[PDB]
Amino acid sequence: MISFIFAMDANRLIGKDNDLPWHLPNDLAYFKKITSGHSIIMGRKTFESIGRPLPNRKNIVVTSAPDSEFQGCTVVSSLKDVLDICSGPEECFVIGGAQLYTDLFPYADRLYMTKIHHEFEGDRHFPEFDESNWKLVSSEQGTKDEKNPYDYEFLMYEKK
Ligand SMILES: NC(=O)c1ccc[n+]([C@@H]2O[C@H](COP(=O)([O-])OP(=O)(O)OC[C@H]3O[C@@H](n4cnc5c(N)ncnc54)[C@H](OP(=O)(O)O)[C@@H]3O)[C@@H](O)[C@H]2O)c1
Ligand SMILES: Nc1nc(=O)c2nc(CNc3ccc(C(=O)N[C@@H](CCC(=O)O)C(=O)O)cc3)cnc2[nH]1
Repeated sequence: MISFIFAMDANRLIGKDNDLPWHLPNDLAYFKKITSGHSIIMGRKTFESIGRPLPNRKNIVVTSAPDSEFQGCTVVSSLKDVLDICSGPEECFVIGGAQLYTDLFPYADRLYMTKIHHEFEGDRHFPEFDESNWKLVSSEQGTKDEKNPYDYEFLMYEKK
């Protein structure tokens, strides 16, 4: 099973200069809660943006690099390998970046979208998709506080 998790702004922005466009600590805490217990699948630039493997998850990096360059991870060279690893009932989380979200979109079963109601500047976007193909299963407004000073919400869609 393939689930996506991502945070995007009102213009579908996810990144700028190989980095996040904002700081939203409660959303990162949510990401940790959701992805705990699961293999996480990421592109090489997303791994480097994170900087070190995330704890308590199998970190799978899609890259042409040798395995030796990402020893704290499991390297695969093709998304075919991702589908083989992820086939069946056990849930993989695809954690970006734009290239994986776009190319793996037809194979996603679930979308865990943090929607930030703001427009930032940047250079990487989540792919357009027709929301009419999806059911909104859950929605929760994110805490707006001093550390998390946006209007944001945690949405989960499941494919029809
Ligand atoms: N807001 C969010 O939720 C969120 C989530 C994740 C990432 N981001 C942001 O997104 C940006 C990164 O996204 P991106 O699209 O530039 O990079 P990316 O998808 O993370 O990484 C691209 C690299 O991954 C490898 N790759 C990707 N698809 C491949 C495929 N099918 N087969 C083989 N290799 C493949 C290649 O590595 P090699 O060149 O090594 O072969 C490619 O150069 C950063 O700004 C990051 O902060 C945001
Ligand atoms: N909802 C969501 N928000 C994001 O910002 C996001 N970012 C990525 C890629 N970038 C990152 C950057 C940092 C961490 C990170 O440090 N996560 C820790 C957070 C621990 C905490 O803050 O409590 C982790 O253990 O998951 C994860 C992904 C992928 N999916 C996302 N999904």
